[PDB]
Amino acid sequence: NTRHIAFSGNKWEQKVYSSHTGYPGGFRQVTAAQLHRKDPVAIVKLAIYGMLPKNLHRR
Amino acid sequence: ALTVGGKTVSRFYKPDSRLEFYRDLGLPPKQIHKIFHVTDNAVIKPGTPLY
Amino acid sequence: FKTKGVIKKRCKDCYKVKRRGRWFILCKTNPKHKQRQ
Amino acid sequence: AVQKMTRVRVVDNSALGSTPYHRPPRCIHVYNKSGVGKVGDQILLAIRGQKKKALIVGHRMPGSRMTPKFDSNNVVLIEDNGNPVGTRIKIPIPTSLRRREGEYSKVLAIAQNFV
Amino acid sequence: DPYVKIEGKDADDWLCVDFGSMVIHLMLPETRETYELEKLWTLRSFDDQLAQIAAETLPEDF
RNA sequence: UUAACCAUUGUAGGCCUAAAAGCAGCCACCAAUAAAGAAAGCGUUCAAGCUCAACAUAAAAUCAAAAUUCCAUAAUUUA
RNA sequence: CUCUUGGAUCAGGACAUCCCAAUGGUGUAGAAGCUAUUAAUGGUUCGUUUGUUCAACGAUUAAAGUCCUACGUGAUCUGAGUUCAGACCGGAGCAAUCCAGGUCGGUUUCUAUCUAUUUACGAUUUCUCCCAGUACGAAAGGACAAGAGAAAUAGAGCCACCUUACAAAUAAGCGCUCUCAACUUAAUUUAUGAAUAAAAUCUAAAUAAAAUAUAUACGUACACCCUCUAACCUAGAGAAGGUUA
Ligand SMILES: [Mg+2]
Ligand SMILES: [Mg+2]
Ligand SMILES: [Mg+2]
Ligand SMILES: [Mg+2]
Ligand SMILES: [Mg+2]
Ligand SMILES: [Mg+2]
Ligand SMILES: [Mg+2]
Ligand SMILES: [Mg+2]
Ligand SMILES: [Mg+2]
Ligand SMILES: [Mg+2]
Ligand SMILES: [Zn+2]
Repeated sequence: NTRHIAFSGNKWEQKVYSSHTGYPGGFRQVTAAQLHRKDPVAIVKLAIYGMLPKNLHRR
Repeated sequence: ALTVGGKTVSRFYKPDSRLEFYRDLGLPPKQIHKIFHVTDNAVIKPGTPLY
Repeated sequence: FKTKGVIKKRCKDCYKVKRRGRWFILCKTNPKHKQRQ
Repeated sequence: AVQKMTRVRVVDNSALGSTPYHRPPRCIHVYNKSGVGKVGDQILLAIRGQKKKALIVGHRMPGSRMTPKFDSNNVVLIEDNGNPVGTRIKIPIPTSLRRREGEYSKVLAIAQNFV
Repeated sequence: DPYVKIEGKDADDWLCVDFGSMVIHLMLPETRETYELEKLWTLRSFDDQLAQIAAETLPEDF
C-alpha cells in the first residue's frame, strides 16, 4: 500500500526532491506530489535509504 | 513486436546457434534482423514473405 | 497591480480580499487603486 | 556572389554610371540576412564619393541548371523611392526576375532583351 | 487564380500592378514623359534613346 | 467605540471677490422645527449637484510565535 | 605634491530581461507609446578614428542586455605595459648620472606521471500574401486573432546534378534532402459558494474551468549472443566489426 501513504501538513506541495544527471543543465527539482505520480514507491524507499548507516552494508 | 530479416547470405562462416535458429523456421540465413512494433490486429504469422 | 510594501484603501469603494496566498485591495470604480502585497 | 568591397559594373544609361571615373564602383552593404548577394538582391553602392542603392542583375557564379551565367557582375542603380535612376538597359536580363519575391516590374519595363 | 501584389507604394508618383496576362503602370504626367515607355515597346529595336547608347572597346588605356 | 437609514429653512451669510451661495477667501456663525454644523468632505466658472453628522430603528465588543548542484534522514502526544 | 590589462579559441552559470512569449493600469479612440507583474527558452552583426580624460562615427538588425567565473581561459596562441643592456631630443646637475617626461630598436623553455574528460534524439526567428484600406476614426490615418507561402540560422545526413581536387573507382562545399508531440504551471481572468441577513465574494474555505517559458508522463533509435587458417572491405591508429557459387 505504498501508494496510500499520507503526509502531514502541506508537505505534498512543499517537499522538493533534487537530482543531477551530471551534464551541464542536468539539475532537476521535483515536488513530492509529482514524484509520487510518476513512481508510486519512490517516497517510501527514499526515507528508508536515508536512515540506514552510510557504509557498504547499506546497499 | 515482430522481427524481420533480409538479404540472404552464405551459410559457411556462421555460428552454429544462428544456423539452428534458421533451420527451425525452414529458411536460409539472413544478414540482418530488426524489430518492429505491431498491434494485435496486425500480427502476421512467422515465415510469410513480404514485398 | 502595483506591488507595494503597505497596501492602503484609497476610496470608499475599495475592498480587501485574500487570493492565492496574498492580500489584495481591489476597487471596481477606479482600476487605478488595484494593489498587491 | 557579390560581397562588401566587390567591384561591379553599372549596366545602365544613367549619367552617373556612364561618366568615366578613376575608380570603379564598390559594394558597401548587402541587404540580406546573409552577406551574399545573388540576382534580385539590393545592395549599397559607393560611386564618385557618393552612396546610392543598386540592384544585382547578373554575376559570374554558377547557379541551378537552365539559368544564364554572365561574364561580369552587372548592377542597376535605384533611387531611394525605388524608381530606376536610368531610363534604358541594353544588355540581356534574366526572366527569373519576374516571379521572385520582390518588386521588379519597374526594372523589367525598361529592359528590352530577356535571356 | 493567384493573388497580385501592389508595387510602388514607396514611390509617390509611379505605381505598377502585375496580373497574370496584363501589366498596368500608373504615373503622373511628368514621370511618364521622361521615361517615355510608349516609344520603347512600340519601336522595339528602333527607339531613339537606345540608339544613343553605344559600345566600348580599347586596345590600351590611351 | 459600529454595520441599518437619511435628509426641510430664515438666505445665495458680508466682502474690491461677476459670483464666489456650507464649502477661494473673510469675519460672524446664529434660525425654525422632535431633527439638521451659516458644514466634517467631494463637486461645481459661481450655481448645481453627491456625501458626513442629525430623524426614528438596531447589533456586535495594545504588541507580539546571485552567479558548478537543494542539501542528514524523518517526526506534531505513553506518564 | 604624487603612484596589470586587450584580442583569438571554446565557453560553464546567475536574473537585477535587450529581443521572442503570457498579462494588469493609463492623461489607452485606432497606430504608436509611457509604467508594472510573471518567465532564463535560444539568440544577441559588420567596418572605421579629424576633434571628444575610460569618448565618438558609418551601415544594419526582431535584438545588437547587465553581470560572475584568480585579464573564465598564456604546460592552447598572440599584442601593449610592468622594463632593463644601445641611441637621441626637453628639463635639471661641476661631473658621474637623473626623470611615476618624448620617441626608434630589442631572448621563456616543457617528450603528460595522477585526477578529470573524449559515440542518438522529438527547432528558433523573420518577411510577403490572405482576413482587408476592413474593425476604429470627423478626417488624416490604420490593427487583431484564424489560414497560406517563402526564406535565414542551428542540428542531423547525403553525391543524380553543378563546382574544386586525386591530371584514380573517392573525398569535399560553393551543390542537394529532412526536422514533431506536452501528462505535469505563474502572473492573470472566469463559474458555483459559506463564514458575513446578499442580488456579496476566483477559494492560503470545501469546489469547476482557461492561461508563458520550461519538461520526458508519452514515443522513435538500440535489442541477436556469436564460426574464424586466411583473403577482401564504402569498417578501421592497434584491437574490434562486416563479407565468403
Ligand atoms: Mg553559455
Ligand atoms: Mg523578474
Ligand atoms: Mg592555463
Ligand atoms: Mg629591425
Ligand atoms: Mg618595444
Ligand atoms: Mg624601449
Ligand atoms: Mg593519458
Ligand atoms: Mg492575420
Ligand atoms: Mg449566497
Ligand atoms: Mg458572484
Ligand atoms: Zn478605489
